[PDB]
Amino acid sequence: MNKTYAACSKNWTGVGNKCFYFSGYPRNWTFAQAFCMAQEAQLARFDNEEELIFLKRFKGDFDSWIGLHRESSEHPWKWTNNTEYNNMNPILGVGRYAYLSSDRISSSRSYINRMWICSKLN
Amino acid sequence: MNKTYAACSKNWTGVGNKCFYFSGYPRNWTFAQAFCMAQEAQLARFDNEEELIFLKRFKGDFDSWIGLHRESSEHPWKWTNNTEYNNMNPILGVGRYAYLSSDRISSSRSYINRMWICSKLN
Ligand SMILES: [Cl-]
Repeated sequence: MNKTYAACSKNWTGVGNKCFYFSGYPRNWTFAQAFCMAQEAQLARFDNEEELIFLKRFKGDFDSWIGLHRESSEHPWKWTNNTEYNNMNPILGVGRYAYLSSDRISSSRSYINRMWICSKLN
Repeated sequence: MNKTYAACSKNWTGVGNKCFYFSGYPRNWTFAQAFCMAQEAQLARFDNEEELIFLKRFKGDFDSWIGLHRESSEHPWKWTNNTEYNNMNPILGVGRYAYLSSDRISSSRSYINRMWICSKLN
């Protein structure tokens, strides 16, 4: 034996040290976040442009929730792990919950049923 | 299975112990294979359904060449490493060169411009 590295779990896809999961049906932002935590994951975070482009391409025609939320249109975007969004990429709209749509990041109320993405480290 | 290295190279995407690259611009099958070869890779192979489902999604709304070829419509499909295709999935048509389109595998002659995906092992 030599030393090897864990592959993403079955049905998860890797970019770098991250593993990502794309849901098979649409629910609200709260349900999506609960789902991700039940998978020892979080609603999806991206930390660079390579991850962000992957997430946008792979979610495709399905508008997809990710793990950014703000208390109001006046408060900073935060990840679900309660760290600040670094604001490298613009989020459109005036909503408190972020989602990917075509090649844009947008925002809306949480109640809308959308596909979602989970991410975890591995 | 387990991976030989911690991650895919930058800009490649991982499913289990394989790493994939989407061309992002279209050319003929022959140019596509030469490109993959120059990256120490090949036109995309899949060795299971998970990998195939990933490729059918990773290509987005574009078709994509893959690494299956045959001498004629009356010869068995082979991978670009010339190992036999295990025939788990049907391939439509009578062309010599395989590509993904929507959720099926089709075939055609080579000098048609299409996107491509490369694959290699991690
Ligand atoms: Cl194409």
